[PDB]
Amino acid sequence: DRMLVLVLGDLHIPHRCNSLPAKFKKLLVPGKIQHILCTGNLCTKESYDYLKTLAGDVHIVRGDFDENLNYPEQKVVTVGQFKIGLIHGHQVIPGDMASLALLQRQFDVDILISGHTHKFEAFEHENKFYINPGSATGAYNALETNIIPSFVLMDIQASTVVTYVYQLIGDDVKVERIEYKKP
Amino acid sequence: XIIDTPLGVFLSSLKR
Repeated sequence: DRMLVLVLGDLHIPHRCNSLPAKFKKLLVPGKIQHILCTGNLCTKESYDYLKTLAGDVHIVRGDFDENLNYPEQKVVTVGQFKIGLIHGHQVIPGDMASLALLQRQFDVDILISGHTHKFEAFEHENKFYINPGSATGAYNALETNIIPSFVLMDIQASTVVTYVYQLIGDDVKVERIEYKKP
Repeated sequence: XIIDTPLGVFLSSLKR
């Protein structure tokens, strides 16, 4: 009925970053999260091992810098009433919206999650929801504009998702709350 | 202002 789903990725440990922000680590504790959807770029099993301490169900797709080449390129999952698609995004050449709507139809999902830009974004179009959690470490990218650490928590109940977007802004964890309802 | 969340109470990140 009620499911908390953690969505994160682009940690880039240890090449670009060595850990998640300590304030995030203090919030991410076992016993709460039912599933973890990861956009990839961990990049090593050490960060995979960390996620498995948080939840018994971890789903990951292959980022362009992951060490594990067995990770699938894309994943579709059904959680409650929602079909959720997952892809790292370094394959999306114009996060372009005509491409995302196409991917939404190809995966046949209510929610499409992707990463690779390290910029948190979320929007709704025609009763489909598109999420990018950003980088949970605030890892640098090419030509960046600052790059705030961020991750996403989805609160899924019946046909409503309430998404909480956690961001490390200055010295504080700050949150935005999003509602997504499907017909 | 502030927002209650499953992981605790935090400041809102909204620019307004």
